[PDB]
Amino acid sequence: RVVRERMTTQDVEAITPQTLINIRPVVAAIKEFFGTSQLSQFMDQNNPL
Amino acid sequence: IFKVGDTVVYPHHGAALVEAIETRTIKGEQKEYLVLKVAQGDLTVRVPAENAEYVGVRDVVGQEGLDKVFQVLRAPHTEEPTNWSRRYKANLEKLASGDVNKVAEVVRDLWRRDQERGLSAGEKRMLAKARQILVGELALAESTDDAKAETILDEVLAA
Amino acid sequence: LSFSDPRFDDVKAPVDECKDKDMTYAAPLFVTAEFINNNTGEIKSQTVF
Repeated sequence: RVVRERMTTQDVEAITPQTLINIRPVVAAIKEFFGTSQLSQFMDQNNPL
Repeated sequence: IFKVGDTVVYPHHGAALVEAIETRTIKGEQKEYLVLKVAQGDLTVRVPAENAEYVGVRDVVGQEGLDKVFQVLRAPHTEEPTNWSRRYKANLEKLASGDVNKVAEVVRDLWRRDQERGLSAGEKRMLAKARQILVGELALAESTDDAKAETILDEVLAA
Repeated sequence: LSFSDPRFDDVKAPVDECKDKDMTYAAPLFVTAEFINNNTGEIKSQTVF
């Protein structure tokens, strides 16, 4: 969505993939899955079983 | 025109070494492509040989070009519009043209105005971009020791 | 704009060091992005973290 959104503004033949790509939502999606989700749980360490 | 090993200048990205010439097929015809290895962000640019002049790829300039850009870089009476947006669009469309004279004009205007006051985030970013592609094109034009070419540009700017 | 070929580097620090120093055991991911300008014909290919 941000790729299209800042693809329309910027001048063509002056743009490049590292000017189109914003990786912050991908980073935040993986981070908020691994912390604060129901299926990413604290490991049960009482014994090996 | 172009040969493998030539150092051509791409418009918005500065220097570019022509490292190979591909022969890709689009719509059943072998429009040959040439691959360029620029080093600003480490991107490989591929263009047809037909639309090289259409996109405005350009060889490096000679010593008449060097004295011409120094002559325009040491020139007064460079009155600018006082509006910040007008000025920004003006030297941005000067920077996007790909001419060494226009890039030297942008770096001298922003260098004198930064020596005056120190402008802004956007204008310091633009001055960094313009001065780095001017330094790269000068070092391509004389094979003259990167960052010592930066000292050369600083010396001829300060005068 | 299209993406291709994911790659991983080596992990930044091993598991015991990650547990001791309060870090995350992770590896950097690199993909190959590619930009096409149809009216002229231009392929601007990078390698995006």
